[PDB]
Amino acid sequence: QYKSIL
Amino acid sequence: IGWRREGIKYRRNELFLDVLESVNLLMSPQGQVLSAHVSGRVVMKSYLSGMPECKFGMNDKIVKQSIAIDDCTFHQCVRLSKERSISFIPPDGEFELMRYRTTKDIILPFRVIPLVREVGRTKLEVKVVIKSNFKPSLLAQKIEVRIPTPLNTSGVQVICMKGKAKYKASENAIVWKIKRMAGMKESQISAEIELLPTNDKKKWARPPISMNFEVPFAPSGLKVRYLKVFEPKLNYSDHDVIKWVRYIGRSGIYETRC
Repeated sequence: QYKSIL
Repeated sequence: IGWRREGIKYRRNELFLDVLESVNLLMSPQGQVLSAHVSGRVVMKSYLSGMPECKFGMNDKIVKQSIAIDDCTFHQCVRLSKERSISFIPPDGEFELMRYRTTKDIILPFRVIPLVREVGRTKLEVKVVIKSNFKPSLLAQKIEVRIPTPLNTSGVQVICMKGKAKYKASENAIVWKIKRMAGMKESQISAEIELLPTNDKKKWARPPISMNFEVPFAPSGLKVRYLKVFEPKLNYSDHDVIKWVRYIGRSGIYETRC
């Protein structure tokens, strides 16, 4: 649900 | 700088962004969009060392898919520049970074198609179809469709393949609940509404069918492009910071007239 900011 | 003390140290320098939007819709019986807007907030949770210069970049179109803010207030820490850059030294922990509104190019995650048939004056035949409109790899959660029933309602029969539904007589509505549902799908509910007799003269003012849902994207179209951290004293670069974002889009008022 939190994902990395790419 | 009275919102952040000066001593702060973490080995694990990490932040989290929550983009939280409530999407609002009023739809005509013949699919026209009568009214729609999004209200959003970005909340930041920062566990960063020292006093750092953060720069928040999004897919603002004034600056691919790019989006249109009608207006927004910021948190005092934000340096008001009109290059339209968002600059701040954040408070520690959690705070609201910005609040915003959008009216244009909104993704309406759900389409509701109602169909109603009168059967003499003894019953109503109702079919409702919902369509998820968004990437198939994404699931909506916590979907409720609320179908209002008239006051002269003897009783209610419903079939649905997905979900569970109950007639809730005190609330004068059928309530269909679905745990999960993926993008680019259809589901339907059929219901038969048994009527009591009533003053033929006064007609039924059919209130809208409303929905609630939660979706893991921003209906405004907002995407976070970067969050840049520079602390010029201390010895950690931007690429040392662990960065996270999540999106939680929820229905506000989301009403479709039948």
